[PDB]
Amino acid sequence: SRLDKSKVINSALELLNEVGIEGLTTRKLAQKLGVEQPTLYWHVKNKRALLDALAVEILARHHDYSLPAAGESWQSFLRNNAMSFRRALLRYRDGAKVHLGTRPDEKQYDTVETQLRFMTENGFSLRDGLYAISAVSHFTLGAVLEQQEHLPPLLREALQIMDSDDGEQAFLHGLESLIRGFEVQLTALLQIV
Amino acid sequence: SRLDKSKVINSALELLNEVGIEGLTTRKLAQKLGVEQPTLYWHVKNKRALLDALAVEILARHHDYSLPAAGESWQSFLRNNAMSFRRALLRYRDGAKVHLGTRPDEKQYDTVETQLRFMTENGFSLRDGLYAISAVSHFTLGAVLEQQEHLPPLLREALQIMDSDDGEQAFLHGLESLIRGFEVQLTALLQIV
Repeated sequence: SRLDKSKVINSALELLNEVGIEGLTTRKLAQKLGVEQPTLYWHVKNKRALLDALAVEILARHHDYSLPAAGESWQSFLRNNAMSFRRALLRYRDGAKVHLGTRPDEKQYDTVETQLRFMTENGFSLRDGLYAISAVSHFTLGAVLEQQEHLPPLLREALQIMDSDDGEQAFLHGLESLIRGFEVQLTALLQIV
Repeated sequence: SRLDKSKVINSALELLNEVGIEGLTTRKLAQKLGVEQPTLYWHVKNKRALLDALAVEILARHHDYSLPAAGESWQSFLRNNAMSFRRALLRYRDGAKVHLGTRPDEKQYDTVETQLRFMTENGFSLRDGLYAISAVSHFTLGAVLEQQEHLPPLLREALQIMDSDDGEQAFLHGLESLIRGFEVQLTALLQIV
């Protein structure tokens, strides 16, 4: 079996879809690849190192709308961006947990740097622009984690709407509400709003 | 050592703070209590059963603002409620993960039922009221999980503001933005907003 960075990562992603993040160990990866554990150790030192590479790969392979298209509205950006982030996180089993547990690397920081410059350039104060980008992530993460991880009157009645969908509707609705609140805040400046 | 539902739960919460959710097993709970594993088994059948009780207890013991105080604004409710939920989730190590992994019980459903009746009574459509309550949870969960789980120019400059706080500011800012977006939606009805 071939032990190239690419092949290792892909086998790990395949294994991720089969056993999940808790059930993913270097032992099983070695057995999946059909190679002795010490052979694998030379390439991947531990589960932590494997996870970090997985998080990078998950995003790099599906989070395609990470940077604002030149001449686009900040609203449009935050919307498309959150949608990309969500789709990417849903592509793999426990994808959100893999992402949640890893710290960001150089690639993500330059991406974050761009978006911040983008926010400010559109009339956003550094902190408020930071808070905008953060709130979107937090809300997208919580929504995705709720999903991947999973009677009274009004609740029975309402429940049918939530259930007959993968949760996309509720998410998109909340996203809009979040984006609007920022508009109301952006265009308020020093006035009492 | 005493094996009363209360004593077991408290020991488990104490152990939770020491070893975390992954490091929490019935074996260690039995050793903490100073009793043979089969003695404990009679009381707690497995880790899943222990987790479910922990989630209920965490909330029941700290999520005090779960129901709207008679004669309060829906805005005030969602705000105080989200704050209570956050504080409660932060009280214990991996508190968000304990909550995330358990399915709701009768206690939570009646609480959810009340809040929905409360939302509708304030001019909210069942689905929109559901979406409002859900978006708040998702955002609070993602914010809390980000926290419990954890250089370019603009980012270095902004980073100092985020870091000199436990993340409460950013959270409260996003909460307000979320609540406003709902106002704009509630008071829009059948108009193009």
